[PDB]
Amino acid sequence: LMTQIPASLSASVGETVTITCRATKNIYSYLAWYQQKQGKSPQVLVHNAKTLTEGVPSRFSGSGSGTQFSLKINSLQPEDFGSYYCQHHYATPYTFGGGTKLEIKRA
Amino acid sequence: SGTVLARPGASVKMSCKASGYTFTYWMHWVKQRPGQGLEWIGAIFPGNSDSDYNQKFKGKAKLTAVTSTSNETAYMDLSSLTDSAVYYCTRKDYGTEVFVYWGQGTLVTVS
Repeated sequence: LMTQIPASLSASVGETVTITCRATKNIYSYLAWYQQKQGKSPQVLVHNAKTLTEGVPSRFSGSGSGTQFSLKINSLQPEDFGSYYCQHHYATPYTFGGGTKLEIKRA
Repeated sequence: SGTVLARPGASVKMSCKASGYTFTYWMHWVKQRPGQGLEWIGAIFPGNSDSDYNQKFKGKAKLTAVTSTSNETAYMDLSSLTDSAVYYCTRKDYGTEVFVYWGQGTLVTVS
């Protein structure tokens, strides 16, 4: 299964952010990350732990070992707000993390 | 499609029309509840009809497909109030991990 922390993530434009997930058993590097922009279906960002999905800008990167995997956004831009979800893909069933809502800190 | 309001215990069959590709290696059903939580509902390998589900819907939902007409099905039976949610389908590419989008949803509401 999966645990995602933190739940909310206020961040300023330009800032870096990190969202992590943990699993209950060893899942090698079988892990992906989805962004559900508001009012839309989710979309893929990284799969195979670190591999960037077609079309995703390099501000997103993934990493992780054993149980813990992290998504990092180096320079947060406006389009990146929404809820992120990790999901394991090691053996069925594939289960998703509870989600981390990224909100843009503004004036 | 196939969604809508249904009274607890009812049954319903959702569909999923694919195009772009003639077949995906795995089609998945995944739902998102009104409180935004995402859940895996089922996965079927068409052309052999193998299936796998969590306990949550085990024995009530039945995923299926038609490699000819390019259709993915979810046949929910004995609906419970907790099945209320948006339902999506996705393909799981071969060397891909989790299941990758192409559905726009379809809201089922059990009340």
